[PDB]
Amino acid sequence: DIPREPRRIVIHRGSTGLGFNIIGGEDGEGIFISFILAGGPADLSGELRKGDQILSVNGVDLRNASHEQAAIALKNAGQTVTIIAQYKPEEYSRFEANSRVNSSGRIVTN
Repeated sequence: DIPREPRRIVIHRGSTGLGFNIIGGEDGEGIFISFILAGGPADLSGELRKGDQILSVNGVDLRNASHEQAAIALKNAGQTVTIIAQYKPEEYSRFEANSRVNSSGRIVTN
């Protein structure tokens, strides 16, 4: 089973972006990670995953933030980005077309 408890993740932008994409941000629905680039800084941390909700970046609350102000935050976070993430597959799947959550907590797209 995948821990559902919140976690703190420090990513290092360094050369390129943060290596991941987000969705949501409409009506305080939240901001979720929908894709992680292989070899990117997010992947390199090996702590994040698709389905994770960004609760905050460098302390700035982002739960009820919008995709645009979340993008702005992440982009301003700097070289050393600290992220508070929480696995929410069910809440994430309603965002991805033809996606669902199997009985192991994993997100599946038929």
